[PDB]
Amino acid sequence: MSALTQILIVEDEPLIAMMLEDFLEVLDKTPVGTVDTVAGALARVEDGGIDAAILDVNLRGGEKSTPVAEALAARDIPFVFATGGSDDSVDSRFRDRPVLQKPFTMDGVAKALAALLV
Repeated sequence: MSALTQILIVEDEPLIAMMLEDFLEVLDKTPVGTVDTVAGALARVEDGGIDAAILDVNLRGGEKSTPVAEALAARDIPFVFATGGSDDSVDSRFRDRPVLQKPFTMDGVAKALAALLV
């Protein structure tokens, strides 16, 4: 198998969550789990065995959520952010890193997954 197939997703919108699960399966990867709270994201990242993960700027209740992506930097795990028509308030501390936003094509997610190496 490839060096990158186990991927976690973190979203609070139904569409962006199911679209990311579909794109991993067609890339022969594996959506190993999905969560909508940061305590669930900290519980999933601690399980280990994950190759990369995706994270929205805010979860349910609109509360800020970066305790995991700071942990992905400590675990040297690659990461992508997620934004929207009003969730694009991503911190400049991660604007040097890839971010998915509005609905995307097969090439749009491949662009972010390539930035995990670039």
